[PDB]
Amino acid sequence: SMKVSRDGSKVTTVVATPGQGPDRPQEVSYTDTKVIGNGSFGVVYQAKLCDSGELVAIKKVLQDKRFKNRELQIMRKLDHCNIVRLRYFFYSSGEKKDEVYLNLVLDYVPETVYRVARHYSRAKQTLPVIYVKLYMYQLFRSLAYIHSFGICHRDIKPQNLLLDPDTAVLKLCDFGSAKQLVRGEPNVSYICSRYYRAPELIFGATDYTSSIDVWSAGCVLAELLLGQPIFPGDSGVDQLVEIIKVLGTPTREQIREMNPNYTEFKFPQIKAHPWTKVFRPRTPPEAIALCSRLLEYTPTARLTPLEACAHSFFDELRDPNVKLPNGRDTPALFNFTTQELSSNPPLATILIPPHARIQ
Amino acid sequence: KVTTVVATPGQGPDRPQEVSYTDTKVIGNGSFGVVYQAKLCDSGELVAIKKVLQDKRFKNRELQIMRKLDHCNIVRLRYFFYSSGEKKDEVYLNLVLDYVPETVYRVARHYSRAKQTLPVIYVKLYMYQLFRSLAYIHSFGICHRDIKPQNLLLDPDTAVLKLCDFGSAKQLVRGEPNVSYICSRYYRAPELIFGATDYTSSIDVWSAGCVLAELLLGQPIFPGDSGVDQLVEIIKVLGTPTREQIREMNPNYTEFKFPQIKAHPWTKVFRPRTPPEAIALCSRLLEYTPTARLTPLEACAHSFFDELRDPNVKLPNGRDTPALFNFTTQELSSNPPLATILIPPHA
Ligand SMILES: Cc1cnc(Nc2ccccc2)nc1-c1c[nH]c(C(=O)N[C@H](CO)c2ccccc2)c1
Ligand SMILES: Cc1cnc(Nc2ccccc2)nc1-c1c[nH]c(C(=O)N[C@H](CO)c2ccccc2)c1
Repeated sequence: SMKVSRDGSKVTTVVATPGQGPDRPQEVSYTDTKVIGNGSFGVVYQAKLCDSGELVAIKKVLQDKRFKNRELQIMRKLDHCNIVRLRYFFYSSGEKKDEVYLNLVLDYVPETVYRVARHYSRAKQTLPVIYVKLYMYQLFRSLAYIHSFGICHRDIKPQNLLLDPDTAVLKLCDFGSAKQLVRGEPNVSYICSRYYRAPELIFGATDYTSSIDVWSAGCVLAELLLGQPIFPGDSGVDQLVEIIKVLGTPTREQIREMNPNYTEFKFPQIKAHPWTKVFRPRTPPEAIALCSRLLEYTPTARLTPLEACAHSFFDELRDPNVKLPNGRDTPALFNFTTQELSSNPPLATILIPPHARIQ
Repeated sequence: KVTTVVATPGQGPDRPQEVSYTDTKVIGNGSFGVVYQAKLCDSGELVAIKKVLQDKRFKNRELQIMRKLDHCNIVRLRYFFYSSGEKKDEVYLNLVLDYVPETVYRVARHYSRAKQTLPVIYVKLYMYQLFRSLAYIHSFGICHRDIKPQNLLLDPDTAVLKLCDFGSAKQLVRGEPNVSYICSRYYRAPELIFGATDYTSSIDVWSAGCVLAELLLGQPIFPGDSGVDQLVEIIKVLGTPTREQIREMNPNYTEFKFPQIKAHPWTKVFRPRTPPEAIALCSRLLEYTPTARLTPLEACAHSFFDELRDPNVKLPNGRDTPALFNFTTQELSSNPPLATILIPPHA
């Protein structure tokens, strides 16, 4: 249950469970709620914590009475600077009478990559490369982190990437499609959003890996560089054609690696187009090389997130003299944990620059 | 200015002839090609030229399908010819089709933008003609696979509708598997979303029901930027699919983890004034079980279209309705007795 009180301002008081740590119920009071988003079976609100005046987001979704909520279970295990934090969670009633709702109290972040990319795009401009590096690097860290638990996000897209304009901090949100992928277990091929979907998903594979998230992250990188989506299309076929026009027709081996539910091998035989000509003239060559290593047909051939973080496109971020354009310091970038580095510990060699190993 | 080609007639004999056209301009594009408008020098008649890259390994399937089609609600293939194009040294197939001035997409959008709904008379005329074109193609075992407002051409003055874009079309044979990645966002049958490769022509009927619902609503009935979001929008109307319904749809794989939602009464999906027959028709098109959906010919015989069979019906423009009852044996083959309803006594 929750209690409402009232300058006449409406206040909601709930007893909530901490997102992380021991189950020690807390009384949480908030006010000034407003809708900031919607999604399947729910709504996202912004609210202000009564005592601190701190803004939070409350994601309220319909609760299935047969099982515990998978998004909640996944979020209870996460603790990373580039993932939106689950502060508390509580149950309540909602619109549909007699139904139970799960409420996730998360950090509130002011912007999304989607809105930012769109402001620039509409003005016929592009996000300065420094921000592309900062944002993409942080996305790859959040992915190395989740993948280290075997968790695949499954729906990486600009709308699910939150950002703090002033600190240049990026946070991954929306774990509603996230799932642990276990080798030999099949998974649904209908996840992931239009323009971001890995070709093996388009082809109907159920044996895909976490590398689907890397393909998605490459699509976001390419889009931030181009000012528009690299592989648009309103159908799977049209998407594959846009892909084929860049990468060239996949080989029969590449199809086998992607492992479609079914295919006819009836796409025309198109030769790859040089990645360099995909982008505008002065695009940094390292940005281009990075995309070419993310956006590959063979899922196993794609860089892993931790390898992406170690890519040379991000070398500028490891420069001891780097600052945000606004003179501020960059957010924390090298405080890697053992968990975070577990896929390939020796990469710490590149990842943690000499100046960050200073005593 | 003037382009002269030796082109092969779309139908009949393979006897090419010289064809001259002028005034070309881009009207659209798509996977591996562009659509031009042009004017035939001899008749002054406007045509559309769909030019696509040509794979030499095979015959062009869109061309082969179009060469066999002859229906008043299908865009006509006048000629076809080969030429060069943008990509140096590549060959291009050029389809010379009838030009039609509008699309259901643009018209529906004009209405939407102006906060108005398309008069029901047009919804009936357009949908009925779409179902005739589908009854026709399905009678040859051909499934269009990409029914959507942008592929539905319209002549504003005659209220004639023509199906176009046969680039995904294919003959579907029982026991042969087919790709699940065809069909466009918002129109896709749930079995396609679920990754079935054993789907039938009824995927076109689901798509047609989505168009009908959209013309009634003023916006798409099942939006979403991912398959999962689309299925949620579907589930919010039809209710959670039953284990048996899943089996009929036959997904490549599914978890059975969607919440258990009860159906929403179709009547409350639409505005209050919506004709009950329009609603009943949707309910019979938009069904989880693919075999349960009306066939196109049964859809044409539905009572929502009774007004079109009225001997006194007229277009709002004062003109007569276009041809609606010139059914063939081929066209009626799925269920001949329906001719009884379909061909009104006055026709
Ligand atoms: C958690 C969170 C924090 N801050 C913001 N900020 C923001 C949003 C819009 C504009 C500017 C700032 N957003 C979120 C948030 C955004 N999306 C989601 C989310 O989980 N969305 C999914 C849809 O992707 C969803 C929402 C409701 C129901 C089901 C899924 C959380
Ligand atoms: C055949 C045709 C005739 N007339 C018109 N008129 C029209 C077009 C746009 C606005 C208003 C009127 N359009 C067409 C036509 C429309 N789409 C297609 C078509 O086949 N398009 C597909 C994409 O759906 C396509 C085009 C080029 C390459 C590959 C596919 C033909």
